Amino acid sequence: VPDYHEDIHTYLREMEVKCKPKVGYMKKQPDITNSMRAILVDWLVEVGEEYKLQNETLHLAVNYIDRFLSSMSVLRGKLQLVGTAAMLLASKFEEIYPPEVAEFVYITDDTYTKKQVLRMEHLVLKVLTFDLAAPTVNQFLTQYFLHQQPANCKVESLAMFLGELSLIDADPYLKYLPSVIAGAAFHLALYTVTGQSWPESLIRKTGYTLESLKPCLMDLHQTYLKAPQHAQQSIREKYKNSKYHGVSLLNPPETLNL
Amino acid sequence: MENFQKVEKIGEGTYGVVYKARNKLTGEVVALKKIRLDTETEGVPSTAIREISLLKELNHPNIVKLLDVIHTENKLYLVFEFLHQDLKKFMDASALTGIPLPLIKSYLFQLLQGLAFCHSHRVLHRDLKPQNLLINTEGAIKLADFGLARAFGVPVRTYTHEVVTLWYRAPEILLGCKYYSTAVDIWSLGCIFAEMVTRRALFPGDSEIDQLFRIFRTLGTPDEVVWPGVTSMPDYKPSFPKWARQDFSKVVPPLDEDGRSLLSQMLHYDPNKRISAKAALAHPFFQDVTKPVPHL
Amino acid sequence: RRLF
Repeated sequence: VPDYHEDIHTYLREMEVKCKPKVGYMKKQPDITNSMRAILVDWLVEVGEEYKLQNETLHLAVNYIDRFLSSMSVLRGKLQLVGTAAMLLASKFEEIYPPEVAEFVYITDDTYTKKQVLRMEHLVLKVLTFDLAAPTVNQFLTQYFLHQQPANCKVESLAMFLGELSLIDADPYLKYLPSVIAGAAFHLALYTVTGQSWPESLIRKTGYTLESLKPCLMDLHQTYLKAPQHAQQSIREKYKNSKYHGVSLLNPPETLNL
Repeated sequence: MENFQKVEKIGEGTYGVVYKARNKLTGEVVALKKIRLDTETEGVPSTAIREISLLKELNHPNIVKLLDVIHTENKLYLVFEFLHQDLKKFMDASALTGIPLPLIKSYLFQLLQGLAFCHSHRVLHRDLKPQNLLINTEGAIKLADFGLARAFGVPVRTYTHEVVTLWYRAPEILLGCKYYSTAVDIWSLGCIFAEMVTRRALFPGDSEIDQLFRIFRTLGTPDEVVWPGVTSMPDYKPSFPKWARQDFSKVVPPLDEDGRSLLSQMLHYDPNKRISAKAALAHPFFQDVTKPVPHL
Repeated sequence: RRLF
C-alpha cells in the first residue's frame, strides 16, 4: 500500500495520452502494412524468448516502433532494422544486461551491418526525442494485479498472454489506450479462469466501468478465439511453456456475458 | 554546441566527463556532460539512455535540470544547469567544524522533497550518495546523476551481481532480495543524514558481508519479530552473529529527540515499514525549517 | 532470421 500507487497510477494515466501513436498511421505508410507489422512483432516475441528478455522489454519495443512509424515512412526492406533498433533500445532501458549489438545483428541472419544497426538506434532516439519511459499494457496489468482476491497465478499468466496478443494486430488495437486494453485483458482472463469479473476497486480506482470496457472486450475475445488460427504463433508457443502454466491451451469462453 | 565555450573540467559521471561551460550568447553558465559514442562498439550507452529519458520528465526544484540534449553522430552532449559543488566535497571541506544543524535539516528536507517527487513519478534513483547530491551558494540541494535510476511501472530486479555502491546499500539488497523498492532510496538518505550529522560514514564496510555486519552491530541483528521474512531470505544464515540494538543517542550524539526519531524510521530493516519520502516531510523534525546558505 |  505505497503513498504513491495512486499518484503513479494517475501519472501513468496522464503519461499515456502523451505517448499515444497516431491511430491511422499504417494507412499512410506507402510501402508497409499491418500484416508486415504482425510479422515483425511475432519475430520480436521469439527474439525475446531466445535471449530471455523480460516481457516489458517487448512492450517497450512495440511502442517505439509504433511511434516511429507514426511519423517516418519506412520501406519494407528497412522495417526489420527499425525493429532491431527498437528491441535494442528497449533492451538498454529495461534490461539489467542487454545482449550486445553483435547478437542483435546475428538474429537477423547477418542481414544488416552492426553499423546500420547502431545508426538506426540513433535515428530512433531522435525521432522519439529520447522519450522512452512509455506506459504499456504490461505496466497497467501489474498495477491492476495488486487489487485481486485471492491472487491467481493462472489469471495473471493468461492476462499477460492476452495483452501480448494485442501487440500483434495494429487494427483494432491502436484505437485503445494501454490502460483500457489491460482492463479488457484483466477481465477476460479473470472471467476465463474463474467466471468472476472486473472488480469494483478497479472500477473506482480507474473510473472504467465494465460497460466502457466493452468495445475492447469484443475485440480481445475475437482474437482469443481465432488465436490458434492466426498466421503468427510465437506468443502461443511462448505461453505453452509451463513457466506460464500452459494457459494458451486453456479454453476460451464462447461467450462473454457482456 | 558552437554556442558553448568550455571553461574547465569539473568531474566525471559514471559515464562521460563534465565541464563547466558558458553560453556565448545568453551568458548562462552550464555543466556539459560529454559522452563518446563508439558508433562501431556498442552505441548509445544505457546509462545515458535512462538518465535522459527520466530526467526529461522530472521537473522539480530539488532535481538537477537537464536543460538541453545535443546529438551529433560522434558525440552526445547533456547540458545541465550549473551547481557549485557536491555534498561529499562540502563535507570534507567542512569536517572539524561541522555542517550547521539547520543547514542539515534544510538539505534533508529539500532532498526528501525531490525524492518524493521522484517516487510519485515511478522513478527509483537507486544510487543516492553525497557525491550525487549538488548544492549552490543560495543553499538549494538537488538529486543529480541518474544513470542508474530505473522506471518502476513494473518492479525492478536486482543485479545479482550488484553494480551499485556499498556504504549506502539496504540490508534487503545485501541479503539478496529479488527486487528493489522505493524503500532503498530512503535508507541511503538516512545514512547521508547520519553522515551529515556525525561527520563520518554510518556503515563504512569493506565487503558485502562486512556491510551486513556493520548494519547489524549498530541497529541489531534482524529477527522475524522485527523483520518478518528475513530468515527465509536467499542470503540469510542461521550462523549470523547475534548482536543487540545500540543507543541512537550514542550513534547520533548531536541530534535532538525529534531527529533521532526520523532517522530511526528512515533506517528500519523492513522495506514495508520504512518511512516514505512523503511521510518523512510531515515529521515534526521539519517545523523550524529555514534556508541557510552554506559557507562554501 | 531475415523476413516480408
